Amino acid sequence: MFLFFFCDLFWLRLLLCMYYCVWSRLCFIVYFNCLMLIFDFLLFCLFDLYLFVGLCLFLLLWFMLFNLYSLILYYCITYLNLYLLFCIVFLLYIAFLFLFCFLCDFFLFNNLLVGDSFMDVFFIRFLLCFLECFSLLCRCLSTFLRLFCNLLSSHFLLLMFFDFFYFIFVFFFYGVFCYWFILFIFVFCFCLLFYVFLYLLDLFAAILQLFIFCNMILQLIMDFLLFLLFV
Amino acid sequence: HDLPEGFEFMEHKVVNKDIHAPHENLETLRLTLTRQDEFLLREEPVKCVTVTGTNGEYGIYPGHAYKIVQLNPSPLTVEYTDGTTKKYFVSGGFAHINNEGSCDVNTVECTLLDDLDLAIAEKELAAQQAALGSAKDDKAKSVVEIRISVIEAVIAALKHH
Amino acid sequence: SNPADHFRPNLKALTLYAERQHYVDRWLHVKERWLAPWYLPWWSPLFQLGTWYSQRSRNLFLVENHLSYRPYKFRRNDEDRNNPY
Amino acid sequence: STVAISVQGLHYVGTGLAAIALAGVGLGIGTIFGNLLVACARQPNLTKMLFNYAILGFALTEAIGLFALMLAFLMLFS
Amino acid sequence: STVAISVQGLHYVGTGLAAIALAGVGLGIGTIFGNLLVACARQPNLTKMLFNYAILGFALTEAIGLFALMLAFLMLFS
Amino acid sequence: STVAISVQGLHYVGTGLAAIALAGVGLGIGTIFGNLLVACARQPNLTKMLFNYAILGFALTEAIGLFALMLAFLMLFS
Amino acid sequence: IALAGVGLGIGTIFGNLLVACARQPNLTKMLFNYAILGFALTEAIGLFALMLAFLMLFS
Amino acid sequence: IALAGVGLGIGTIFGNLLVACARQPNLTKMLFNYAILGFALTEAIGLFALMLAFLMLFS
Amino acid sequence: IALAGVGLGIGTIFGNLLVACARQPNLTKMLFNYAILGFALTEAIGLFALMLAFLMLFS
Amino acid sequence: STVAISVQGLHYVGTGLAAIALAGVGLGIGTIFGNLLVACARQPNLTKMLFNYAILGFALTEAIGLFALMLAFLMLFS
Amino acid sequence: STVAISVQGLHYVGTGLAAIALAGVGLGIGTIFGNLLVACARQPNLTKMLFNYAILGFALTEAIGLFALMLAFLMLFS
Amino acid sequence: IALAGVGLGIGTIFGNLLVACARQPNLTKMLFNYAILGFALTEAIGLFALMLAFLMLFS
Ligand SMILES: CCCCCCCCCCCCCCCCCC(=O)OC[C@H](COP(=O)([O-])OCC(O)COP(=O)([O-])OC[C@@H](COC(=O)CCCCCCCCCCCCCCCCC)OC(=O)CCCCCCCCCCCCCCCCC)OC(=O)CCCCCCCCCCCCCCCCC
Ligand SMILES: CCCCCCCCCCCCCCCCCC(=O)OC[C@H](COP(=O)([O-])OCC[N+](C)(C)C)OC(=O)CCCCCCCCCCCCCCCCC
Repeated sequence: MFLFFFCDLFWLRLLLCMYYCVWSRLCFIVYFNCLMLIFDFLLFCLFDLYLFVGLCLFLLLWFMLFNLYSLILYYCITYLNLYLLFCIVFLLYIAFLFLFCFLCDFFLFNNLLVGDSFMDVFFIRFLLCFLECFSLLCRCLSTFLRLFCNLLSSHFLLLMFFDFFYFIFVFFFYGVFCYWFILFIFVFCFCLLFYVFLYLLDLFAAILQLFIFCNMILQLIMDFLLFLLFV
Repeated sequence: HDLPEGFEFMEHKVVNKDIHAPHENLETLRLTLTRQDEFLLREEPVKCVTVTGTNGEYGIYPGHAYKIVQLNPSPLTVEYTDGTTKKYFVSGGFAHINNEGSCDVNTVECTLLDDLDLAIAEKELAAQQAALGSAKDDKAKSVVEIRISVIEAVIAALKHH
Repeated sequence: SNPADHFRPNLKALTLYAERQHYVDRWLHVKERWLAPWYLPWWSPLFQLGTWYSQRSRNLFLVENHLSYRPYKFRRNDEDRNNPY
Repeated sequence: STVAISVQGLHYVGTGLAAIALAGVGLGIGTIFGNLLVACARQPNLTKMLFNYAILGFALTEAIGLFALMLAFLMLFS
Repeated sequence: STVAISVQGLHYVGTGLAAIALAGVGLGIGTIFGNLLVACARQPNLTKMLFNYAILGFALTEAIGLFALMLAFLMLFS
Repeated sequence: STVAISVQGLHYVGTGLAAIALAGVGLGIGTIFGNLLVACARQPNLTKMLFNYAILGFALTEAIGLFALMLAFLMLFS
Repeated sequence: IALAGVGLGIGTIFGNLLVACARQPNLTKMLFNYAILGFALTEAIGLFALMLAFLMLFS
Repeated sequence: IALAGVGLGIGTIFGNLLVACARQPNLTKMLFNYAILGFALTEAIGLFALMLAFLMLFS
Repeated sequence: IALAGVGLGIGTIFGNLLVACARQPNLTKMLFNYAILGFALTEAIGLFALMLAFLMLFS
Repeated sequence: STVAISVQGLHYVGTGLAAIALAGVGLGIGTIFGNLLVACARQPNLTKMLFNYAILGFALTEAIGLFALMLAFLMLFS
Repeated sequence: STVAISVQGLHYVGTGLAAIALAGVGLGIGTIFGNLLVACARQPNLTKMLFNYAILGFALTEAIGLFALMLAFLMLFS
Repeated sequence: IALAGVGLGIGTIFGNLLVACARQPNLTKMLFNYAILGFALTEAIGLFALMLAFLMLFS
């Protein structure tokens, strides 16, 4: 089975071509922490810690073109599938993990064995290592699940509230001409307030979820970075 | 040319109890009540001492945990093991309580509650309240209110007993 | 149900179907055509890359001896849990 | 004998259960603001910064409540 | 056999469950005010900025309680 | 088959659940008054403004309780 | 079950009351009056739940 | 189940009583009376729940 | 389930006791007596819960 | 006699019960940010470092809710 | 008379109840990190050691969550 | 479910124990003994709940 379809970005691609045929500065970034990993001077890393910048920026652009514009009615999030997000996060996370593993430096994993020599090795430290190795994959799964569920719930709620607002506005506006107009006015004002609040909340949450999505990957990377001191 | 530090000439240091040590059952608190570099009481064994710090009132008995208290204008009580109560009044300062069984209460001024006069205190409150009404600016009002708080504390302290 | 239906792609254009057997056979024919010429010796890494993994997978499938039944991959109906056939 | 029964009214019960998740979310939000007030009185110079972090925590806490509310709508409308 | 059953009175059960969601909302609101008193007592000059934030927290907490209440009334009339 | 059943004892169950939310309200009252006393001790000069704010908190918390209580009585008599 | 929170709420008031009294013993009377006020308000909700319980018991 | 919110509330009062006593122990004789008062109110609430537990258990 | 509140309430009393004892060790004796008093009250509520359980399990 | 019954609306109940676990996750998140706000006012110079740890807890706290949310779908859609 | 009944849909309820156990785990994690932020501000020089202990506590709580999920999955399938 | 209020109560005792040891690090032994006492009492309540659980399980 082969299905041919298109993304819902063609107009946005046209706008990008129109407005970016010439250079423009960029000073505001959703996830700025991918550019500044080191904060104490004289610390440097031999690992390609800045390799994630391009992917981070592209992912931010893609997900912002999709999610933020999805607030517009009838706009479609073409990629909104659980297993597709799983594939994306699998790609990124496992790629970085295999970059660390291909290094063939087993000592890099010494920190997995949690605790000190005082703790019993078999009954405490080994169990903690098992739990942490599991927790890495759980972090990947949680990242993708969070990204999926936030959008799904937000858009479900928006659709339901919009349906209710349409119903009351269409089939109960005549009450303005009736003696119970005050109740309708109160309900209408409440609905407008709720509309504004929901839109603001969704706008903020989309950007925040993108920030967290990138921060999980950066945390994975940072967990295995070692910094040398200049002398 | 090295100079001695001014604490070298003081032979009564503070004894701290090591954290990794056994506990002792103490029935006496060694109090050191001090005013303007003058001790009214010196390493005096007492039963308990009651002090009024910013958050509230503390009743310090022997073995009280290590703590530092910022006092406020208020009475201070000392009860001896004999069963005798001595009441002072302080205008401010700090109280250092050590888990070894010592309490060093350093105050800017510490006067026995007997010395204070309620008639003088009462009429001063009326005058300061009038002064607050005529206070020029916010700062002046704040200063006047500081005096009233001390005066009312003194008046309330004496009316208690 | 209706709100759930709003989360579907909105620009579906065409759907094409093809049996696994047919396109697998065509791919095998193409691979044979490109790996047949004499100027590609059987010991070349390219030829082994092309053939060895497929041979290994097919041998693993043939050797399989499972006590359970695996329903046909391309049945007409695979949604009934109580009818593997 | 094999008997298959389909009760329609059960979707109401599942819907009400999900609403209980809001009790934790509603309480959790109040916890943040309670700390905010007790923190602003400890360091008022950062009130604007603290207010920003409080709103961030509110959205994250609120986001969970929406997850439960979605399930309520799904079952209440199916 | 295929049996379809429709239980009427279940909507009362679901509505009551949604009402429980107001327990945390009521508790959360009380928590905010309790913290407000301490902040005011420990910083008496900020009797208005803290009050505004308390109102903001109440509004957000009230909103969550209203989301559940909508389901509570909706199921009661379904 | 289509079977319609009407249970006349389930309007009691929903009523009891709506009463549970009162605990989240009643406990909220104690929290406000639990911290009011501390605030009064900390800053006795503000025994009045703190009291007024506490009354505001109690009334708002009680408002949630009465919203739940309305559902409790509606299902008791219907 | 509604009484569980009401009973707990009373304990909270009478718990903080001791701390407030110990901190400021001079204000026991005013603090005690406020504690009684809070107890009455909580008890009101307790009777509301109690009223519903009895009505559904003898109905 | 209402007893859970009563017994716990009692523990809360006593827990704060220890701290209040350990802050200023000369007021123990006064705090203890107030602590008993709180126990006398929360326990009274438990009776109401106990009453229903008995009425329905013997009717 | 009522035992959940009783068990928690007992732990709450002892939790405060450790804080109180550390603050003023000289009063451990008096605090310990009061802590036992609280336990004797919380456990009493537990007896009612157990009694109801045994009065319905064996019925 | 051997009787097999299949009740076809029970998955709603299980889904709602799993949704209830979100109350704890929401409360835990509120607790973290409440501690963050009251902790920044104490050591503002390290505000940023605390924020990173706060998000880490959210990452490790929101994930648990997903498992419960995952079970909801596995039962809501089956 | 001896009647044996086998309900196929009762495992959903058991799965949902087990999922509720995560609310405690989620709240416990929130408590761990809430204290971690406070402790770090108190003594920032020991940030790493406190972070290590917090991770240990999170792991133990997560282990309990795994046990709860194991029961949930077992009942859901079996 | 009663065990939930038991395990939490036990955690409350030990959580306060660490603070008490931190505030007064020379009084660890008395705090440790009292903490064990609280654990035993709370565990006894849990055993009572277990008793009922097994009685009904085998009934
Ligand atoms: C049998 C029926 C027919 C169908 C046969 C199909 C056979 C299938 C074989 C089996 C395949 C199995 C696997 C399938 C998997 C599919 C997966 C999938 O769909 O994923 C979604 C996914 C969606 O991606 P997306 O995010 O939407 O972006 C992809 C877009 O293409 C946009 O991405 P982009 O913008 O980034 O792309 C770069 C873009 C950059 O932007 C541009 O260049 C702008 C233009 C964009 C064009 C592409 C968009 C198409 C929009 C819709 C169609 C437009 C109108 C067509 C009108 C048709 C009228 C009938 O540039 C181009 O696209 C380069 C091409 C430009 C062509 C310009 C031609 C100019 C001609 C001028 C002639 C003048 C003559 C003058 C004579 C004068 C004489 C006097 O699709 C893909 O990623 C691509 C899937 C393709 C898979 C390979 C399929 C095989 C090749 C088939 C070719 C058929 C040609 C013959 C057709 C004849 C008419 C019927
Ligand atoms: C950084 C933050 C950005 C904030 C942006 C804030 C925008 C504020 C907009 C105010 C209201 C605008 C009303 C428009 C009405 C249009 C006509 C109409 O009928 O619409 C109805 C529609 C829907 O209204 P409705 O729901 O009442 O429709 C009823 C219709 N029936 C009954 C048939 C169902 O309006 C909208 O959807 C407007 C929502 C806007 C939400 C904000 C979207 C922001 C993200 C997109 C930004 C795009 C920028 C691109 C720039 C270029 C990039 C390279």
